[PDB]
Amino acid sequence: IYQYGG
Amino acid sequence: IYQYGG
Amino acid sequence: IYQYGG
Amino acid sequence: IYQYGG
Amino acid sequence: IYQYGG
Amino acid sequence: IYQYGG
Amino acid sequence: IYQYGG
Amino acid sequence: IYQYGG
Amino acid sequence: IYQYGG
Amino acid sequence: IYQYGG
Amino acid sequence: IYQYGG
Amino acid sequence: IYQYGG
Amino acid sequence: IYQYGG
Amino acid sequence: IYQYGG
Amino acid sequence: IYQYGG
Amino acid sequence: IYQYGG
Amino acid sequence: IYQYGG
Amino acid sequence: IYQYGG
Repeated sequence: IYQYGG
Repeated sequence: IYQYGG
Repeated sequence: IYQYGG
Repeated sequence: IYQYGG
Repeated sequence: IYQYGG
Repeated sequence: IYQYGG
Repeated sequence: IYQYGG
Repeated sequence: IYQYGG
Repeated sequence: IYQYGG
Repeated sequence: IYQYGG
Repeated sequence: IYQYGG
Repeated sequence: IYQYGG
Repeated sequence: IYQYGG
Repeated sequence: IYQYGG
Repeated sequence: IYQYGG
Repeated sequence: IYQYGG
Repeated sequence: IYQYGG
Repeated sequence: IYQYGG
């Protein structure tokens, strides 16, 4: 699981 | 799962 | 699952 | 599953 | 499944 | 399934 | 299934 | 199935 | 799990 | 220009 | 320009 | 320019 | 420019 | 420029 | 510039 | 510039 | 500049 | 500059 926000 | 937002 | 938003 | 929005 | 919107 | 919108 | 709209 | 609209 | 915000 | 092959 | 191969 | 291969 | 391979 | 390979 | 490989 | 490999 | 490898 | 390896 890889999550990137911004 | 790969999630990218922005 | 690959998700890209922006 | 590949999803791209933007 | 490949989905592209934009 | 391949879907392209835009 | 291939769908293209736009 | 191939569908193209636009 | 990898999460990046900012 | 729209090109589809396959 | 839209190109789809495969 | 939109290119999809595969 | 949008390129997708695979 | 958006590039996705894999 | 957005590049994803893998 | 956003680069992801792996 | 954002770089992720692995 | 953000770099992540591993």
